[PDB]
Amino acid sequence: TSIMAVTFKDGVILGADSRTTTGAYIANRVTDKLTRVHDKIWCCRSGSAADTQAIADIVQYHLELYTSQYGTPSTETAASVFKELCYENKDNLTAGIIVAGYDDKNKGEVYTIPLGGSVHKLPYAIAGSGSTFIYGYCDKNFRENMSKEETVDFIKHSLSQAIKWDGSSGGVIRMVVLTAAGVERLIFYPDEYEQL
Amino acid sequence: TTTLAFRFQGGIIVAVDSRATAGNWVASQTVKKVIEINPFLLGTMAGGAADCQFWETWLGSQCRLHELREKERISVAAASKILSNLVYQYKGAGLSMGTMICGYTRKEGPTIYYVDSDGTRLKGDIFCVGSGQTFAYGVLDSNYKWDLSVEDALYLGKRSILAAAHRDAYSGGSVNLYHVTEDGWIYHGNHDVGELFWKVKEEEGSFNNVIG
Amino acid sequence: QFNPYGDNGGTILGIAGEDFAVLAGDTRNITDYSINSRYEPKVFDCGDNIVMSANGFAADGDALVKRFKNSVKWYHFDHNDKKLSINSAARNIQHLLYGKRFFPYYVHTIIAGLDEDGKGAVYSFDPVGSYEREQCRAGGAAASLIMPFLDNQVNFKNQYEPGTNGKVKKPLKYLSVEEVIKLVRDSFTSATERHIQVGDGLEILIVTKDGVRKEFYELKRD
Amino acid sequence: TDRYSFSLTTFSPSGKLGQIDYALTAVKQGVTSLGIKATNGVVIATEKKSSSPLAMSETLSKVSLLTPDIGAVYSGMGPDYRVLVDKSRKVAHTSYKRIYGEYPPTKLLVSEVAKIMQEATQSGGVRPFGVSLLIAGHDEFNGFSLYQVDPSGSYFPWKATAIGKGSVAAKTFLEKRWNDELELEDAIHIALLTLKESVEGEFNGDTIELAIIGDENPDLLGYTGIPTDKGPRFRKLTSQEINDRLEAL
Amino acid sequence: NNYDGDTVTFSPTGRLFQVEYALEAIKQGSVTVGLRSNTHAVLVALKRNADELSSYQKKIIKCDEHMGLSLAGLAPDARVLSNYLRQQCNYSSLVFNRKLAVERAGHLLCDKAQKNTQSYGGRPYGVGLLIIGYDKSGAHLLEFQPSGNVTELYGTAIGARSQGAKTYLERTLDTFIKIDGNPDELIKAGVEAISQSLRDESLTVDNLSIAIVGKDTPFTIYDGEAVAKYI
Amino acid sequence: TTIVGVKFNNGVVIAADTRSTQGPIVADKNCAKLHRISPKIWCAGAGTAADTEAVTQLIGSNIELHSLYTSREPRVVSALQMLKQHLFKYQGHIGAYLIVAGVDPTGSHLFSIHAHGSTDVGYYLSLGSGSLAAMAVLESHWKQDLTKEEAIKLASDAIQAGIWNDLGSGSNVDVCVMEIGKDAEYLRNYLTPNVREEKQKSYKFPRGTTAVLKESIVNICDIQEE
Amino acid sequence: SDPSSINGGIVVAMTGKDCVAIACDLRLGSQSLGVSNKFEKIFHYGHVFLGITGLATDVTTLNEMFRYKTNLYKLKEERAIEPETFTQLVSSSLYERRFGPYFVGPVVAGINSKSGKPFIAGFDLIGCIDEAKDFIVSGTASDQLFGMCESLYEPNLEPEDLFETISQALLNAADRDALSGWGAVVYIIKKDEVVKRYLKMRQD
Amino acid sequence: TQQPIVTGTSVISMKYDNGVIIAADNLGSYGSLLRFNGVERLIPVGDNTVVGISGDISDMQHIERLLKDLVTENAYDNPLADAEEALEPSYIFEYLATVMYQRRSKMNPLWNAIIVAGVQSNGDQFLRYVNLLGVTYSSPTLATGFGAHMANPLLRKVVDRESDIPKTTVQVAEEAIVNAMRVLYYRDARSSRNFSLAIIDKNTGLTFKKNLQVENMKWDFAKDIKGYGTQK
Amino acid sequence: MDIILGIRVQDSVILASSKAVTRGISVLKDSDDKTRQLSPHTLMSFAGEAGDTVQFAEYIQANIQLYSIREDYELSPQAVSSFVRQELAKSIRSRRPYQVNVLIGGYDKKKNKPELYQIDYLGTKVELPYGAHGYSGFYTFSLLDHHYRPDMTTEEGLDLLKLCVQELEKRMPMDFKGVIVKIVDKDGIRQVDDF
Repeated sequence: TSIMAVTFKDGVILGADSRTTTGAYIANRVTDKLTRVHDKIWCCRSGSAADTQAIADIVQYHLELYTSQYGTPSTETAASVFKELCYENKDNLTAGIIVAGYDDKNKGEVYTIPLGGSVHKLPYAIAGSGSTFIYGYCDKNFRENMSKEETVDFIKHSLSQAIKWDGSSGGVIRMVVLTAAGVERLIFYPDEYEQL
Repeated sequence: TTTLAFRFQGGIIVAVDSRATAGNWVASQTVKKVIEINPFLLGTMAGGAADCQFWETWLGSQCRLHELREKERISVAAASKILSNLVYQYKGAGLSMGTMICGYTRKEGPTIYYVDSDGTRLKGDIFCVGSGQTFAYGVLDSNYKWDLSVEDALYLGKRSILAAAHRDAYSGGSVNLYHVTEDGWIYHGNHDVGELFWKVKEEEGSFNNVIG
Repeated sequence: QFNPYGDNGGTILGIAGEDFAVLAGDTRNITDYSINSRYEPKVFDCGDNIVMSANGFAADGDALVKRFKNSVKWYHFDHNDKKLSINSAARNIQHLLYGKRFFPYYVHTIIAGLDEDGKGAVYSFDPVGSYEREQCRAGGAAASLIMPFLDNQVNFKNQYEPGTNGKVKKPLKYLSVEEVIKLVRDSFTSATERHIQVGDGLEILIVTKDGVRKEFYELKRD
Repeated sequence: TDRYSFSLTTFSPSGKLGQIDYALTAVKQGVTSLGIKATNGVVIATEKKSSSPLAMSETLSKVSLLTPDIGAVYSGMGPDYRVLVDKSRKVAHTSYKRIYGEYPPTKLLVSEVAKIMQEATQSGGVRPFGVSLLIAGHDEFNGFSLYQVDPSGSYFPWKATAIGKGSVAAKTFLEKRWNDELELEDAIHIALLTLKESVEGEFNGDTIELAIIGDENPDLLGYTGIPTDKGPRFRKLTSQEINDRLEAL
Repeated sequence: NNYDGDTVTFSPTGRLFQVEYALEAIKQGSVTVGLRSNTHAVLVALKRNADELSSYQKKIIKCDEHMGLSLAGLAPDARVLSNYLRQQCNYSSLVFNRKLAVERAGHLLCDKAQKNTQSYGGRPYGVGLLIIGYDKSGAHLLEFQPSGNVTELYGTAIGARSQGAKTYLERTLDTFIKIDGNPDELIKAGVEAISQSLRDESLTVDNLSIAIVGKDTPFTIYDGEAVAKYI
Repeated sequence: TTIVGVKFNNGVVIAADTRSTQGPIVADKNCAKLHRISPKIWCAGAGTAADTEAVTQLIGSNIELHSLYTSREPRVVSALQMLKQHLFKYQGHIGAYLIVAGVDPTGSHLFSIHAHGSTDVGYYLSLGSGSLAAMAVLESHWKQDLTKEEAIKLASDAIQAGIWNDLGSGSNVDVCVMEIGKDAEYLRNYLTPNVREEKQKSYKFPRGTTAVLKESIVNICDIQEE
Repeated sequence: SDPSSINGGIVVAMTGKDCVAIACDLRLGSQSLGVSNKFEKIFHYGHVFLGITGLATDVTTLNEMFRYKTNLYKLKEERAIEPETFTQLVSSSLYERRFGPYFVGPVVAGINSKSGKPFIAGFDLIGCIDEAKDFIVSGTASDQLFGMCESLYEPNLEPEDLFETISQALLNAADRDALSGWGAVVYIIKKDEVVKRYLKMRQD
Repeated sequence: TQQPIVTGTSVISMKYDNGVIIAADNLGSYGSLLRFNGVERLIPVGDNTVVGISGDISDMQHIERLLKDLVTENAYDNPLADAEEALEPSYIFEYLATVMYQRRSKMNPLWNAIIVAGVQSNGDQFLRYVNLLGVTYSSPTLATGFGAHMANPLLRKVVDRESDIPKTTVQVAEEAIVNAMRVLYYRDARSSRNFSLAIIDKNTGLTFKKNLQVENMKWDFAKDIKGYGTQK
Repeated sequence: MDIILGIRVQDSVILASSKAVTRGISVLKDSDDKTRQLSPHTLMSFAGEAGDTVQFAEYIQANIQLYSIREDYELSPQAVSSFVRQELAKSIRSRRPYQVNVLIGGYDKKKNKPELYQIDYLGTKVELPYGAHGYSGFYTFSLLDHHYRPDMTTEEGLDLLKLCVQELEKRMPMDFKGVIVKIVDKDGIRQVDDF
């Protein structure tokens, strides 16, 4: 399973596969790993499936209230919420979340949280378990500050490699684009990158 | 370790050895294992050093406190059945005990009780406790007499520990004697095993595994 | 997993004098084959003429020493600046040990000073409590090298007169504090050679009724 | 916080609890409500009233469903009715339905709601409820059955009864119109008609709420295909239906 | 009316009457005078026995090896606070390796007194403490009210007939601060000060109790033959 | 245990087997396996047999509460989010794997929920031991936009794949078809395969064949009074 | 070993037309040693019959548990509890102790007084209601019972055809099982009349 | 239980006459993958104390949280607590110690090793060590982790005891720490070229020099070696 | 473990318990009683796990006597057994069990009949005309089917019991140093000094 997020000039573009294997039998193959936790701050889930979803519901409860009392959260804020649930039940709740989002004041930001629960800011992130095959590809051909067209190909091309080398990554490539223009979903079916 | 007491018609001779260990080596040989609970009750330390030393001193808190409330010094039986109840809470918490509370009262005579880790409470009139309890029994039980003298009962005590000291690896050091009368315990001195061994052998013409 | 106790080595030797007390211990501080520090005490003054050393595993050593120096303070506060005996210090220490008996302390603790006869005492404890008044006793790693030697020279153990041939025991010796100090450094010089957990610095707290003296002397550093 | 742990329901010197009597006073201020138990149904009727005509009474419930067989109707305080309907629903499911797999008999649910009344005379810091409920229902063992729960905490089974501000007039009219045999169509014809000598505002189907616990419906059950289950015997009648039957008085 | 037996109720004149009544607990207590400089602070206390066979009541309480409190109110109430100060002094040493600051120790004190004046069944503490201590900011003298208000002063007094001591100090204010490195005189200026609160009570070797704190002296209480060289 | 839940254009159809097992032995040739949270929220359950029946009965309880406290229809999500939350606390010590299906005012739905609190959404999901087999048939015949008369056939042939090839599955095939703003129809015993032959003889016995040692009559009645 | 095979026990139950019958063995063992040939595993609350298999002590605990719950039902609602209503209470009591449960396997057998239908139901350890209108078998000779019972049984039997079938079904598994047998009691439950008939059978 | 997940490398350090040097590198390895680069492990605290943390990245972040609260805590009440009752190095130490012990007892440890490097208000040096066992000690040369037996030997060859701290100047110490990063960098398989460095002086304050690289490496010899022994 | 047989003849319950108590490697005491008088006509004998036995025998004797002084009417054997059954049930659900097997004999003065009862460590009450617990059980349940007859007198029953003991003495490889016999009958609770 491969999850990623990349920062670019107009904001941040998120990227996921859709295969969730358990064992040898693929339970679901159209999984939507890209979750809205506010309305301009979306996340990416990887790892132990029930334990990531449980946390996400609680983070959603935290941010819906945060909005209603104190004002709109930031990428920073949301990631922090996430960390402190993984950190304080860090023996039994096993979660890798990439919190990506578009602020109207600081633009796109990416945070990566691995399984211990430590935040780290990054200009693109990769976490998962199918992202150990594309580590060297993602760093060499990535550029900070790419225009829009470029970004969408960068994340496609990586996931295409992830699909190829990792059999726990597959199906549709889902991308959610977070920008000031708004919130736009793109979907790329297999022939469209298996062509390359 | 080897600790014993036996009633006879003068009261109770309590005798213990004074060497203890940890590992396969002599940690101490200065240790006294006869813990005064009261000045009318003697208790013995065998098994775990800490646990026996701690509780038997706490029993003497509850003995002292008994005297004040009822205006009357406690029975031997009442002392043992405080300790048994307490201990039994700490069962399956790793707590090892292995004590006898011995007292002379005027309404029970000499009495010995054995208390256990498990929380058994047994009465009886010869009780030998320790890793060397097998070797104390022998000599005690072959020359036990109820109708026995006070000179002779301290020497029967002396000798049950000196066999035990000899054959058991972990006993040794010194032998302690106590004659428990009605008016509290009298201490009947300290006999180093080093010095004691060869005097008993010269007197009785016993010991003849051991060169001489 | 987690493992919750270690060992930080070193050794102590408490010698109860006849009118003095001495409490010595090496100050070598180690973990595994590493030498953490050349010098870092294992003998602490607690004041009110009682010295204390807990040697074994360091982390317990620091905390149980610490919880003793408060039990000193609170005693002065609520019993109104009465003298705290060595004898009353001991009983007190036993509850501190025993308080944790299920996740227990890991240090052999030896105290020394002068009590209410003016005679040297050393009290040594086992890790889950129990204590005994001794004339000499060691604790720590290297303790079984130091002990059978000390028994030889102090208590004259197994030495008989010359020409008697065992019929008479060798007569006891009245000691002075310099006679003893000579003997402490030498027994430690041996242990340092022949064991790897001893060395560097030797720190000797002496208690006399005139105050508590601290005398440092070096060992070999290896 | 709390620092009250003593009752404020107390006996008077000539006997009788003062507080349970006062609470019963607040009930006879309220609306007029009636229940008539027939041989094939129970019909209940109450009158709906609002702050203003700009207030709707179609989004307010003065008849509630507790279980699919046992309904409620009140005279007394609106607020007290609200909480006491919800706590009954919660205890109907939790103290019998889970365990016994079916919904409670009418008697058995009545008995349970009577202890809630009791703990608001008893226990510190609380005052009694200020509603008298009729709890009409149907169970398999008492047939159709009518009870009247009061703030006292006691219940009495009835044949037909009235509570509210018109209670004394109502029951004198009900004495002469209860018959041994009453059909469900006849029962509705007495209950609207009684309530009409206790109305002085508007009389329309939008101001008169009527609910039958008649006989069963396999059309409000929501499914078909299990013949064990027979749907709600409770069936609240919309404003229009009630209105046809007002023109047929 | 019932505003006076309820600690939770105001008072149309904008007070609470209970804290006020509690402030009168200090007036019926005994007198004490504190004066401090930049290197040494001093408490000079008048103990007061009941009758001829009775002992004299200690009025300087050792809080630490560098901190002391003295009561002037009611004794039973002072025993709750004395522990509290000790508890937060050992916690500050234990955790943060810090000999608990005098000024911060006042601020803890406030909130213990406040939380029972906010709460019913509670009461303000009737005692009012003068708290000396020597930290890295130098010597300090705090006056603690039953109100929970703490104030920092060159020298003050509380007790009975306290106003006359405040006067002796208001005059002699600019003498003792410029005394530094001479505890002998600092002790002497407070003996004269508490002598203005007497009314034929005199000062003997059983009446006078002085305790000092230094930059070169710990906490010490003098009494008996040790205050007999300062009569 | 083969349980399909197939979404279609106007609704959802969920069908299951009638076999309940206890170990390798077939407890019951026919038993219900489709249960009813709410009249518009059906569910079938796979995994551990007791913990299917009770967890349905229990979130069943709280939704019925909740639907009447809100004076509105109980939504598919309402059920889903309580199930989910409840199962996570015991950290996957309660063995249930439910296909949850239903219609509500805000459309047709179909969910699956694992014993911890993963939830997935397709337009066709299956859980059980039959899951594998069921799923195969669906992916060949299935398309987007199926009619009712289409849907039911797809559901039936899907469970029959389950019966032939899985051994935890057998006997009759139950269906429940739900369409939006029409009554939910329970067609228990829709399609019966494996109809039991006539036994070769009767194994009835004349009177008196077995031996009695003693007899008595024992009373189930209350005490009477003459 | 097995916590439900350490004293054995079996219960068989069958329906007929207008009648039910239930039956248990009378064996209480402690492992290999037989202690008793006269311990019941069937009890009766009213006209409902609850046969309980599995671990020795939980048969007895559970009998006094439902004794408590049946009293409060009858007192409030002023009738004897029906078979169908009771089955739901047997399920919930097991499930309350979901972890570390009662290591039993009861059988509910009655004839409803409100509809006149034979009605039977079963339970495992945790308790899943097992509908039938055939028969339900439970215990430690239950593998044998499931085969044996099905083979003789013809759908619907007369009240005293039913005594010959359920008696043979019980005998033949019980003498091919080691922890079952050793004297047995068979009940025939008609509308209003229950007869308790002990059986002559192999004691060895 | 808690066992390491993401782990740093080593923080290394020594005393000199007028202050202390302490340096650490910027690494969070997640075992085999060296996954976080440019995530700093030295945390300056106060204005004269740098607290260099090794071990867990997760845990470390949450102990930076408590240090920041502690500056907020000491500032409160008192305006003279930022001048003469500031957070001393022995203070920052004492709280970190006490936290470790208490977490060790509940058997969920905060898995870190810390050096608390500073200079007192008195002008004394302070370099003191704590780890996750709860063990404390001071030395003239100190190092966490792997560096406690790699880097520590080289550093300890400049200052051997407590009478060569006066004789070791700011320029010999600077060199030794540079050198020891490079010695680690060869023979330690979790390391990064980038490292942060603090220098604590008792007259120029704390200087926080970031983003040094290791240079002057040896590799020139490696064209000579061929095979393992049989191949030449 | 230790011997523990009951045998209920038509006018008396005859219980017997072993003398020897072996805790450690060595018999420490050779005459200890393993019974407690609950009520004047109700007797409870015990053997089981060392040190649970003392606490569970004395606990139940406090509660039964309390109930007896209350109503001044002692509870039936039937009742005693059930209360006994109840605690052992509770103790295996609890954190650490009492594993103490007991034989309860009593004369019921209300049926005017002697009655015997067996309650195992799990808590199963059973009426039985003779019973046994532990390994002791294995050699005497078969020997007792041979000679027992329901209508026996007490002195017949004592020689049967000395037959039972004799069989144990050889075939058991564990010493018990003979039994102590105690009879429970309607004239009180008596002892026999013959083995």
